[PDB]
Amino acid sequence: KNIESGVAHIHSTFNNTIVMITDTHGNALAWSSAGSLGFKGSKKSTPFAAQMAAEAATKVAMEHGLKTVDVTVKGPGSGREAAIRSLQATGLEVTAIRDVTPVPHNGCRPPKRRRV
RNA sequence: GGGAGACUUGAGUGCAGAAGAGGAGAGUGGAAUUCCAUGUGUAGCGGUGAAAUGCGUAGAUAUAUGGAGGAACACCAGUGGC
Repeated sequence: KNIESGVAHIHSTFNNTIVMITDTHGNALAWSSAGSLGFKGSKKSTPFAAQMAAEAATKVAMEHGLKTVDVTVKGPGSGREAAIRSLQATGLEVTAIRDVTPVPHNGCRPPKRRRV
């Protein structure tokens, strides 16, 4: 009901950006996404949409009561820095930022190339 | 070319060293994917040139802790080696 420290996950792909604010233990608190802000198609991938999604999610998280957050950037999307700055501006104290883009150690075979 | 010898340079052995993803067998490690279980959580997620099919309120995606199992071995890595 009331929290002080939490985590903000920024999953930004080539299509859409999702921002998920949880407690420091990962229990979800609030989340938003360019798709949930009405953006569609290519617009969802734009840095601006990442900014807006971060903004809305920060509002709800702070409304729940939350000051400091640590950010995890995932995916090769473009809106990462826009989302980070949106969090700061909306008020949350970005304590730390880490890149968690999964990197298979070879592992599973990726899908084929396009247009072949 | 044949026959009887001689020789050590080719060829091989001995002796002393060097490198290596060479092969075969038995084990074994971590990342990641998927699935399964359980929390949180809510309306999207995913995808394209643009869309739709599809998955999702029977609670999805995300997210956290685990579990299962399979395949391939990131960085090293290099007209590098064998």
